[PDB]
Amino acid sequence: WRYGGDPPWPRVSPACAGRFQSPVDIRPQLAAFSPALRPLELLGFQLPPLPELRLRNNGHSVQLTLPPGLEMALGPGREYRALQLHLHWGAAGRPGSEHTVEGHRFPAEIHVVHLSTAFARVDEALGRPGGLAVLAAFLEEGPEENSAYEQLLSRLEEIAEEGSETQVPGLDISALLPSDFSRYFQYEGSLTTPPCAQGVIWTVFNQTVMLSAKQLHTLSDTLWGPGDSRLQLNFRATQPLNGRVIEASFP
Amino acid sequence: WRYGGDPPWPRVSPACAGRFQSPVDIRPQLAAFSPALRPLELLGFQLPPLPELRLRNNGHSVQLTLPPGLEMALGPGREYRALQLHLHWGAAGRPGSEHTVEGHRFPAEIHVVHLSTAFARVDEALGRPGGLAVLAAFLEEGPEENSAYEQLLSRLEEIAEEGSETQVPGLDISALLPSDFSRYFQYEGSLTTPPCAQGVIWTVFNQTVMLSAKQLHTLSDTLWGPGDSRLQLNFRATQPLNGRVIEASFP
Ligand SMILES: COC(=O)CCCNC(=O)c1cc(S(N)(=O)=O)c(Cl)cc1SC1CCCCC1
Ligand SMILES: COC(=O)CCCNC(=O)c1cc(S(N)(=O)=O)c(Cl)cc1SC1CCCCC1
Ligand SMILES: [Zn+2]
Ligand SMILES: [Zn+2]
Repeated sequence: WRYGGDPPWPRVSPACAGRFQSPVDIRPQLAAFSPALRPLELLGFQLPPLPELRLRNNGHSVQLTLPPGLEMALGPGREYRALQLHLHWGAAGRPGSEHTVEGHRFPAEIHVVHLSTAFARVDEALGRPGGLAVLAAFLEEGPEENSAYEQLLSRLEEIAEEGSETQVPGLDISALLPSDFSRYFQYEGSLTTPPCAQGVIWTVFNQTVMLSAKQLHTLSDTLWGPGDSRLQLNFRATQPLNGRVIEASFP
Repeated sequence: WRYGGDPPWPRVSPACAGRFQSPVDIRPQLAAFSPALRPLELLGFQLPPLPELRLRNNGHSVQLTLPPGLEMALGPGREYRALQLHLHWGAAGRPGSEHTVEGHRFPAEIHVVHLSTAFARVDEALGRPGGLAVLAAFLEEGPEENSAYEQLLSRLEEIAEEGSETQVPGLDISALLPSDFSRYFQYEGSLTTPPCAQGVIWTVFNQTVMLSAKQLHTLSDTLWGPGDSRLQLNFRATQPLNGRVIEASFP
């Protein structure tokens, strides 16, 4: 499978033709205020420098594999373990976030992919209700170098080639996310890549993460993907809600 | 295991001492309204008179085995199949519902136990989030004989003995439930019997169902449990919410 051509994703995975797919366009005025949505809780996300983590150009994204003991709760009794994070981005003067807001596409988007603690392995969780939870934040331009992101972005040159990887010191993984864990949208969707399995709980933060113009340029670019092609515009088109209601932790 | 058969359930089954157990006290004023909770969809519940259904005294309840094809949705793409329904009840003028509302215990409670269509087997669903969903309705005293409930109560004589069972004509299972499928409380908890597994989605109807005093007396007076004891007060004590917010489908 790849972005921007064949095979059709449903030939790869029938679930890529499901009714309830991600990403979606968030229209905050059609969002449902639910005060049952409490602030997210992250434990164990502040890692020591050793052991190191693996950072990989997989030809679809840059992926950081997370070690055991990163605990995330969507609320009381809704418990997850973090597996990995990866990024979606565009190209020189083209935004490449997956999710959109009132049709606006942000420069880039981070995904932190988690597994329900009721499941030992991802493949057991795929297609199961609440089996996987993703935390999603938009990356936008700010005036400062983002030092947390600099630790990954400063290493993309080393992994320019499709299928290459490097080791990086442990860092504060939660510094890659917005500081505001209270304001977010939540809906039920799918993986945005094959096999596009449904039953995924998507949390999208109100607050965006700020990178320098240079940092956003580094992210788009530096990596190469399938063939002699640049790894850019690695986002799936917006998918219809098809009767789903996005909830919001705020009115 | 037994109801008030001290020693306590946590020895038989230490999941019974989990943080997120059922049942709970519903306090409507503290419930979170989410306009995302849509009306329950129950299709295939209008059963023909043939085939017959197994009705059984298991010494903990009377249980009706439900056939394939009873489809239920809690939301878009969130589907279930009904497996069985069973009742919880009191004694000679002592109420026996499992959920309470602001401390009010109701005379009885019907539970309709469903299996998520993302799970082949109940034993894969036990302990997983949303694996099982129960529809729960309160049984109150009203002036009239309940038609739907007569079909089950009229047959308890035949199975008064722990372990006994009979075939009963098909019936409209949906007729056992309240009027308004748009008005319910919802939270996540556990089986209210051993093994007390967590991840059960509980839906409790706002509106009740009315049975005659003769009918309520029949329910609690006709059946025998373990030992030479009456099958009565077959309900678990109220469990703490521990931070879980109960949701409501209505402002
Ligand atoms: C060698 O090339 C690849 O591995 C491509 C896989 C890219 N997909 C993911 O890493 C991924 C993305 C999401 S997303 N964008 O919806 O947040 C999620 Cl939720 C999970 C995974 S990993 C999954 C994909 C294959 C089946 C099990 C592991
Ligand atoms: C057959 O008698 C027994 O010994 C086991 C106790 C019966 N319990 C249930 O039937 C039961 C009750 C609920 S409840 N009160 O929370 O709604 C639920 Cl959700 C499921 C079951 S059946 C389940 C229990 C053990 C594993 C197989 C199926
Ligand atoms: Zn992603
Ligand atoms: Zn029950």
